[PDB]
Amino acid sequence: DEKVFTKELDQWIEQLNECKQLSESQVKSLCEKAKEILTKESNVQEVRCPVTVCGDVHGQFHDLMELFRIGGKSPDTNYLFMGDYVDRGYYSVETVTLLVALKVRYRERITILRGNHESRQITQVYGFYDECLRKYGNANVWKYFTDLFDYLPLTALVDGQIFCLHGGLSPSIDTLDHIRALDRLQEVPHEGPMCDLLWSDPDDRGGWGISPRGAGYTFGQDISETFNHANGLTLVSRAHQLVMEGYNWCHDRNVVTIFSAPNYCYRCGNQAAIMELDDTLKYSFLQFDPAPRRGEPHVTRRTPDYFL
Amino acid sequence: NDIQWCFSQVKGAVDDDVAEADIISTVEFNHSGELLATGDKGGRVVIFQQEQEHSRGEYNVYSTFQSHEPEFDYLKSLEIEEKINKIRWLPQKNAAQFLLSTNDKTIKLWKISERDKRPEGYNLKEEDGRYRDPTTVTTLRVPVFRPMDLMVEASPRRIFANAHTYHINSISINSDYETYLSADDLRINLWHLEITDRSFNIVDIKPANMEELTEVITAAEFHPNSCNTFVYSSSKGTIRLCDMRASALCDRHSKLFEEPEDPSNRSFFSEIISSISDVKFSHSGRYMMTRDYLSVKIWDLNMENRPVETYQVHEYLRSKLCSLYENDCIFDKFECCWNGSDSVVMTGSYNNFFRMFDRNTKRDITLEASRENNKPRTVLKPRKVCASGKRKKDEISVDSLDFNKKILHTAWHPKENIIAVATTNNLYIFQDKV
Amino acid sequence: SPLMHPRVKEVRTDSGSLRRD
Amino acid sequence: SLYPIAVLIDELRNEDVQLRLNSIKKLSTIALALGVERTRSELLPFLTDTIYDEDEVLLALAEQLGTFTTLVGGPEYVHCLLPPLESLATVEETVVRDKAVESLRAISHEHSPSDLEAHFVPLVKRLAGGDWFTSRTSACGLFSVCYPRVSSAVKAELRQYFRNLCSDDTPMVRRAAASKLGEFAKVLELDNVKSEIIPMFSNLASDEQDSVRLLAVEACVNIAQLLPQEDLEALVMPTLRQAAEDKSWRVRYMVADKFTELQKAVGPEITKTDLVPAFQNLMKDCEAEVRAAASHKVKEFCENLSADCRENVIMSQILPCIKELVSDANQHVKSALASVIMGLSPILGKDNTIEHLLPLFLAQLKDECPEVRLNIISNLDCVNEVIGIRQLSQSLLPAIVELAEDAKWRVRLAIIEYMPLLAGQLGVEFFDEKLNSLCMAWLVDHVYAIREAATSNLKKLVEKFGKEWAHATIIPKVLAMSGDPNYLHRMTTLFCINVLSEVCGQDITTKHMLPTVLRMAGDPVANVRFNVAKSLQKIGPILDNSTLQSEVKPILEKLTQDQDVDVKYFAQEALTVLSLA
Ligand SMILES: [Fe+2]
Ligand SMILES: [Zn+2]
Repeated sequence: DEKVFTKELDQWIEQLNECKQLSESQVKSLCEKAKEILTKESNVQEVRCPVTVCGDVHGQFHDLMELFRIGGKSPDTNYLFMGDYVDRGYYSVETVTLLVALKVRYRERITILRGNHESRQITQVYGFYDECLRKYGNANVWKYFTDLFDYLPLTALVDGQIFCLHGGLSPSIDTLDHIRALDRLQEVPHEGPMCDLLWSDPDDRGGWGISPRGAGYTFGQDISETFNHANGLTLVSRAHQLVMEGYNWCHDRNVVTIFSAPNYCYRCGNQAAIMELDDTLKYSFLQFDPAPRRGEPHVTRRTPDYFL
Repeated sequence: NDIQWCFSQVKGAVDDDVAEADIISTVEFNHSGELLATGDKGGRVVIFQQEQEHSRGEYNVYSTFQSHEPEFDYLKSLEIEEKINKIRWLPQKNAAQFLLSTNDKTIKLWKISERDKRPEGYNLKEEDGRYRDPTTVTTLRVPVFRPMDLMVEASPRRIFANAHTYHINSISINSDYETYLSADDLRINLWHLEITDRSFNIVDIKPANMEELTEVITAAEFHPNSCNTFVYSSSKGTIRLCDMRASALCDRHSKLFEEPEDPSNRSFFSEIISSISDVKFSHSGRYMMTRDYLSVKIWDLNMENRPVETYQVHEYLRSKLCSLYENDCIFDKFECCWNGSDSVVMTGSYNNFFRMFDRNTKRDITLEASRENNKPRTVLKPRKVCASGKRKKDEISVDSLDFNKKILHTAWHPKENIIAVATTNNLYIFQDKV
Repeated sequence: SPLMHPRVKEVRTDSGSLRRD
Repeated sequence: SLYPIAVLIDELRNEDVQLRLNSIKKLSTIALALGVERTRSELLPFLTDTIYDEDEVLLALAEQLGTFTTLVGGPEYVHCLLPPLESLATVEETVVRDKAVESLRAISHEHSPSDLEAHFVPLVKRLAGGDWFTSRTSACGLFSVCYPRVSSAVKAELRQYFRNLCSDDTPMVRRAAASKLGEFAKVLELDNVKSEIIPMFSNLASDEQDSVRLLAVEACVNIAQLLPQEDLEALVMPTLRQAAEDKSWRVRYMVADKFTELQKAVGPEITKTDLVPAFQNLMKDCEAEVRAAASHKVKEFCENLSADCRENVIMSQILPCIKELVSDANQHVKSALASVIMGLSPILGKDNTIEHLLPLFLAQLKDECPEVRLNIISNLDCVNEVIGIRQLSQSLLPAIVELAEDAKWRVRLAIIEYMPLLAGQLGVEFFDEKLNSLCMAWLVDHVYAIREAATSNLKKLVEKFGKEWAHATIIPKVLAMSGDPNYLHRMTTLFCINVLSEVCGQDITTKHMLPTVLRMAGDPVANVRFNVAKSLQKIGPILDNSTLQSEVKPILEKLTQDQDVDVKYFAQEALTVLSLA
């Protein structure tokens, strides 16, 4: 029955809330049902206001808990993440598992997009594959998650006025119908409109340009303004670029970058932010700071007990 | 008068282009002198043991294990090298042996123990491994230990990781049998030998604005006897002695050992050749020795404005500093060590030469660690280096020196006249002529 | 004008570019 | 029936650490099944020296071996457990050695005195005379359990052996001897304590190692608690004076950290003559840790002073040092002082507190450090009954206002938790006049954690001040947020109604907040709607059955027809829990 699975999923959620990984069978079932839910999900998913937009998390589970403390707990608060749930984090597995569990349990409340860092090629390099291998001893969980990552929506639309995506615009993309026409049920390509949507960046240089990341293109203010006028978009949300103050405006308030990982990579010492959209599409950013944790071995200038 | 040194043993491959994984990176005797551990750039620690019959026995392989594995820094996308930087033995607690091995980022505590008995007996399975009948279990039997051939097992006991931002270059154990320090380029951390989840940062010279860095920490060591005194050298040629009794944080130095620089030798490389690559305390603890690129300086702990003795390891390379700068030979980090009675000091050089200075008699000997005299109990012939031309009879010309053959790591037996000299691939052991 | 130690410049440059993207 | 026992026995050889550990923890079952003589002659020799050296396995084995007194044949054969524990008392792991020593002490009481002198004493001598200092470290902890129950010659031998350990070359052995010196001296005769324990205590207190010297303070306390008062000056006092002025800051930190115990041990006269200047010098120490440690002991040390001249000493000797400590540069010193300075008011009295302590309280209330202000505020109860909170409110209100509007939301969270106590101390009238706006402004904070904390604080406030004040002041204000355009504040209103239903009573809940809850079921945002459903589920028991069947049930029924899946599911869950349909 659906009710017994509902309580099972709930108990999984509270178990995950204190940084506890799930079993391989549980992960398999969760990924299968998320794939079932995400199969009918559109390339440009319609998100209804109000909603809170969040940026990169990159496996920082404690910072995700701090984000939930700042912005509220699901399903009370509608959330919208923009990819990069793994890599460069000590708890990528727990973070992605909790997010997928929330998506399955509250499909109408939480929307998760697709970024560049959730792919088989990227996760093999930046530690997610190594993390799941060291915590499980097998690549089955990695295979389940990477298979699920193909079904994540590329972009999201909020009331047809705010466009949320991970990377940015593409030279081959001019209308939302072009994105809707793509086939997202595949591995991230090295080129094409799909690759650009997860790798592009904004820049002050006019027109297009080359991206030093190894993929994607850099677009200027003219491109963003043309896209906004063509698609009738008041704003274009964005992520994937680290910013010190959490949120950064660019291209004359046409593109905004949101980063939701405070102290990125445990060394940048940056601020994180989340954009809250009111019932009247009134944007408002809430900056927060890293959660206070003792940490992996705590190098302190306060005399420890063994020396005291 | 002088000590007659004789070839005893050589360990390693014979006349081959070794890969960058068998290059010895550290050599260290244990406290009692019967164990000799060497680490290489592959993270493979090899321990030798002296034979039991003065003790002039040979050294044979005793244990071998992989200390550090290659690792990737996912946080910065850098490969973490598995090269073994330093190896430090701990005082013998029990029948087992302990040592600290460190790569650029992690310090590991390894335990070496001997197992000579094996449990024999079972109740549900034959000794071969075949499963016996489950209904034949009528009387219970307890396994009984049985003697077996001795085997040596090495296992890691504790891991001290994720505490240093920069590359660790020194580890030194305190004299209180409890703590030890690890020093990276800018910070010194004080650890507990049984606690891995926290460390105490006693010294921190990292400026808030880092675009005015002028020096980094290159070495550090505790006092052999005093539990509160330690020193650390900088790339500018100054040694700071810190007293841990004055305050919890040792950011202010009790003493500063430095020699004023005369503008006579104010060359272009005067800042590189003045960097201290190793600092060593004498066994008595009353003297301290530092090694820069071109000289060995012995410091009296009660005198701060000048060293008491200065020895020129290789003066003939002073005029060829520009040539050594081109091939990166001027950035080598040589080391030095005392003898048992703090009367002779030995340090390495180029072309497989290691120099020995006698403090009592002020006499110098240059010896060659080469396989051309691979005969045991053969007296090493002293070597002399002459400038370009005037090659007399046995004079080695400067231009004929091989700068790829460096003796960076050397060790002395704590009680006997046995020295371990590590070339690029081989490990040479020399003994006094008796 | 003597040149600086390689470790100093390596540490400086490595810590400077800690926000690479 | 022997199959599980055979499985457990063969599990001791298993290469899996977890299975071997599980077999170790069931050694009692194996021994019981095997018997008694078989346990002695087969299981014990096997467990004597184990090749596996996992810390947790050895720890579990050490714990188990201390309870096998009956399984080996009673107290008569208890000496058979000595080899396995002696082997464990030598390993390098400190916790395993400590557990082995504890088990040896526990089973030492089962030995007869003849067995004590025949088996346990030779074991102690072997451990003390061993070649490995791990054995010698463990031997230091076994002298106190065998000394009282042996002959005079054995007592002299044990005293000599302990004297040998105190002069050991290894610092760890000397540290263990210093640790066990007090508990050993507790069992010697007073004459032997004066003759032999005092020289060892003096030698250890002047050791070269700082880690050994700092262990002499506890030994100092233990020895002072034994000697007569007139003998303290000649024997213990010089060592204590040397320790108070020791070069190492760790020794001074230990002296300051155990200062109240020293004051209790040495008595009032010695405390006035010698300990007061020592405390004065400790509060003026050059090390921040020592000053912070001495700050914590200010209140207790002042309390325990002799009543003959307590006030005079506090005024003329301790008060200036405290005044200098308020302006300390170290944040932690000020934080430590603020939490204990606040309670010197009862000792000094009303006039003295007003004249001297009041300026210090005012100065510490304006400190830039939030933790100092939080510590000062948290301890107002000490002075509330001495001078009254009226003289303090005029300066407390600005501090509370500043803390309540801090940039860091965790500071605002911290000040929230102290509000119910502050409201209780300051009175209802002052709260309604000044602090009501601060509490209301927290419910609309951007951070959700602050809103939740303010909701819980509001529950505590209504619990303290009764339902009538709540209905008069808060309830008309909390329901005003129902019209907020932001849905987060509407859900905050729902949460506040959720927590207030349990306290405001059935009548107030039905007449004031239930109509508001039912009106918000038509909110356009589905989040508010299923939060209303959850609220109706929660406050359902408080409501009357007639109201449930009249107005709650149709509203829940209409929510079950909502387009949103979550609203339907939560309405169905509420209906099932309330058993309406
Ligand atoms: Fe990304
Ligand atoms: Zn990213």
